[PDB]
Amino acid sequence: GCPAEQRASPLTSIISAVVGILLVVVLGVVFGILIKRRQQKIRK
Amino acid sequence: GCPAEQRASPLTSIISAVVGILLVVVLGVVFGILIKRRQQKIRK
Repeated sequence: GCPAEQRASPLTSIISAVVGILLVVVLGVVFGILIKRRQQKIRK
Repeated sequence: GCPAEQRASPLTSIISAVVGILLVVVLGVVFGILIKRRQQKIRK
């Protein structure tokens, strides 16, 4: 219930967004191929 | 034999830069803490 809690430029918002998304994709993909490449674990 | 034949805006360059760096940091950090947290490899 406390919106507009940012004191930085309007760009800082976009930056934080990309980072979060990227990071997720980074591991998601990196692990997706890496893991799917080894396949040395009980597959669900 | 003529790669990098893109004439996209000057911003496209910055985007590609951040991505590369971020990705590296993502795994580097994510693995740094995760691995350093488990420490289940090559025991001294």
